[PDB]
Amino acid sequence: GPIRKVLLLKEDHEGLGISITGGKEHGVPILISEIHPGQPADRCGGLHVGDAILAVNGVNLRDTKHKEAVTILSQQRGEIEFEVVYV
Amino acid sequence: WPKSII
Repeated sequence: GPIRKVLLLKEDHEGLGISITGGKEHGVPILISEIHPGQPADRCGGLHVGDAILAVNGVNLRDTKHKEAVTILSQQRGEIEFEVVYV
Repeated sequence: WPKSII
């Protein structure tokens, strides 16, 4: 689908509210496998199961290993920009 | 594949 830019607002006591799978070592993108109800990703409205996360706050995740992506994603705070695409 | 809750 079209590449989308999506804003997410997270408080410091919360996670992103997603589960991710995939990663470079598996030959697939970082993919959203779950959106957890009521948590920041669900609340932001623009992130969905099946979206590939191409970048977060300008950091490209297209060639990142699974655990690299976890570290990068979990470091982001506050107003967080995502670049995503549903394929 | 691995799954991480984040």
